[PDB]
Amino acid sequence: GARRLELGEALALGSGWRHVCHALLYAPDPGMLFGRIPLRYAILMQMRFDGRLGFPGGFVDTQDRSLEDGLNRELREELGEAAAAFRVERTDYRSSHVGSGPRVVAHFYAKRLTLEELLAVEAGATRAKDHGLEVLGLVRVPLYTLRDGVGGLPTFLENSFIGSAREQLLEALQDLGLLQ
Repeated sequence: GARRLELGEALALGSGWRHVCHALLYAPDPGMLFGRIPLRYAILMQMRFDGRLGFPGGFVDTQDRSLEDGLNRELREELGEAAAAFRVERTDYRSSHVGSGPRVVAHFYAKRLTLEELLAVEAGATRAKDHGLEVLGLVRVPLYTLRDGVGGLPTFLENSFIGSAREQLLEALQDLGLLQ
């Protein structure tokens, strides 16, 4: 799997279906590694309790009035109060997928931050409710490939990922024009 669904199709699914929402948070970063390698963007992922990298978010509950209300609620639980500086909205929606097995549809969003907003999220995240329990720590995604042709992004992508997070990441990187 997973199979890609249109949003209308995902929203038509029955009451037995749970909806999970995750967000790629990113900010333009003018920085240069070793003074010569463009960073391009700061992009956040999270190491989860099961030893896999993914994106912040979680499950929509029965009192969320919208997918975006659920997403923002979960992001704030996971990342803490700096996440309350912004709202991921329907304009940030990118995709929906259903895998085999449990009745879960996974919705994916990407939200542009300022670098100051992103740094605030990283700075506060260790005091979030989920820190050291369900989540183990944020990492930035290295967007460059080092001289040896392996270090940086290719190596990063050899890490362990949750569900469709690797696919979701690569699609977002494509959309940002980082994959040529």
